[PDB]
Amino acid sequence: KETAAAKFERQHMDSSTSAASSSNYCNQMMKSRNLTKDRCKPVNTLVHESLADVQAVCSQKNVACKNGQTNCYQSYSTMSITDCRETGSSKYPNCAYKTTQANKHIIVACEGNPYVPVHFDASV
Repeated sequence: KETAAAKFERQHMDSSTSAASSSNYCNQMMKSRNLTKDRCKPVNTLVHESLADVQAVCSQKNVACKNGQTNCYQSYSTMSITDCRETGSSKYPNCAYKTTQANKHIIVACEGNPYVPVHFDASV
């Protein structure tokens, strides 16, 4: 079984680029990060900053999570991110995603020792 921290890395980390290259970035990334294996993950955000920078958020602004839990943190600075969301023409096994690049604050849920990101809650 994949650890929560490892799952967060696979789903939400892409430090290899400064920002979404093209409109096909999401189709490519959602497939390579295995998020279209048995079904198309409807929504997924990828962060284009170093793993260290994202992990550091767990020691930044403590804020409420959408679900009410209090283990969420909002990055002090904005970060390059890409939101990947299924389009209307998307239908397994032919997943299709819209790529939306943005520079905003990220909010992640943290847990464990080390205290690292285990969920991507939202971006602001």
